[PDB]
Amino acid sequence: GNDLRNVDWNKLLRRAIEGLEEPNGSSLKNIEKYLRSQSDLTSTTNNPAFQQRLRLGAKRAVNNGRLLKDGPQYRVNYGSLDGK
Repeated sequence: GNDLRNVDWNKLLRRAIEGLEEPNGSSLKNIEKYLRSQSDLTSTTNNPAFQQRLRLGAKRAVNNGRLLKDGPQYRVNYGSLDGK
């Protein structure tokens, strides 16, 4: 992709959450699978740092309250994107 910028992992991560719609949220593996399937952003998905960026971003996202840790699945949390 001609666009070389760091997307808000939360956007792709959370967006992937709604995409799967997996009951009671979805796991990181399933979430990454959906994003990886995507074709428009294939640039990011194909980007090796795709899984790393999502894995690292997801970790912080939870620490910020962006996502919800519910077992092997994670649900989107609007309470506060920034966190706290």
